[PDB]
Parts: sequence; structure tokens; C-alpha cells
Amino acid sequence: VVGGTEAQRNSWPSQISLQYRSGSSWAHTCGGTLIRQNWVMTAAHCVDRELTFRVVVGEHNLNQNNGTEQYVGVQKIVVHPYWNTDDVAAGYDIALLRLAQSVTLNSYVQLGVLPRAGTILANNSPCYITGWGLTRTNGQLAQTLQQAYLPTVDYAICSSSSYWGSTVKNSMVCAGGDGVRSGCQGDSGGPLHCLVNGQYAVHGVTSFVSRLGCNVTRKPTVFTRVSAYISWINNVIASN
Ligand SMILES: [Ca+2]
Repeated sequence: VVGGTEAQRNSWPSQISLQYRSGSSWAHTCGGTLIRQNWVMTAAHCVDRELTFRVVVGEHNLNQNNGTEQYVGVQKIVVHPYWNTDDVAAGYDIALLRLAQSVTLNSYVQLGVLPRAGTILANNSPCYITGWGLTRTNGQLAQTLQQAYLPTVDYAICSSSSYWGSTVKNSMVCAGGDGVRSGCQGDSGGPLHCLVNGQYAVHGVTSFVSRLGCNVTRKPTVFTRVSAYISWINNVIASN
């Protein structure tokens, strides 16, 4: 997250860190949303590599013991059957990860609240991005969970030529584009939390930024639209 502020420990308890096994170490690669005690929602592209993955819940500082973490292996990965590595701009950037164990819920570990199917927000809807991603374009990861106020940019505007044009589909959410705050590498697969009827719900799964840079004016961060996928999500979980 470029232009973030440090999150409070208990603000976003559905955020996980998706990590891969790197020599003898575990490195952060993506964010995710805990949507059941045994199911994580992330981006497809974050599990295109055949790595050994683990999920960390209750995580605040990547490099310290917070006293709150639970570290859980991934037992099954279900990517959207339409996902194509070679075409992010097509969409379907979403995956469900089944956890080897159920986690325990507490004030650091909760489930993310999903939108009703078909829900579109109005332009300029108040949402936050959260993540341990790069804090500058070509920068480094954050140690602590960053948050950024990232208001939505409607389809009509986002698809217009000055903005993303044709690259963005109506199965996506655009948020931000001010030149100052954005998603950046390592935020991918995480949440976009938006305030609807007094409740934060997870509307977006972070998917891409511009090739020219993370924080680029009139290139909002682009998210998979979760509300486009509710029947898919539900069908996966009922049947595994
Ligand atoms: Ca920690």
C-alpha cells in the first residue's frame, strides 16, 4: 500500500497473509480474506506458482511475534475455472483455499462479511485497502499492516479512455486513482473493505495496478468484484 497509515491491531481481523516456503523461510506473497474458519478467498494469480503455501491469521507485524498469530497449511486450492494466467484483464482473478485446520475466532481473527450477489456501489463509495504490500513503486514490503482510504470509481468512469479504458470489465471494482494512495505489489489477493449500511463488507479482491507504477493518477487499483462471484463461492464451499 502506497500512501497508507499503519492499521490498528484489531481493525481488520479478516485479513490474512498468504506465504510461500522459501529455502528454510516463509515469505509473504499476497493478502487474502478469511471467509470461513477453513476457507480463505484470495486472487487466482497469487497461486499460479506450484509453491508450498501457508496462511497466517491474526498477523500484524510480519517480522515480530505479535502473540496473536495462527499458522495454517493449505490443503486444497480451487481457482476459478475461467482464470487465465496470460490474461488478467479478462477477469476471474479469484481463488478459494481450503485450510488444513479450522482456525479459532477471537478479536484478531474474524470472518469477512461478503456483499449480496449483484451489488454495485455508487461512485465515490468509502472503502479501505489493507495489505503488507510495497509502500512505494519498486519499494519494499511493509512490516506492519497498512491501510489506505480508497473511494470507488464507477465502471463508466473507470472504463473511459483517460482511465483504464477497455482493460477493466464490469466484473471488476476500481478504487482510488489520486496519484498518492494505491495498492501495490504484495497487496494482491487482499480485501477492499467498503462501508455499506453501517457495516464494513469485502467488495474487492486486489488484482492489479498499472505497469507504469502503483500510485498513478487516473489508474485506480483494480479489484475482482466479489458480488459477481457469490454463487460460485457458495457452490465451492458446499461441495468441498
Ligand atoms: Ca507477527
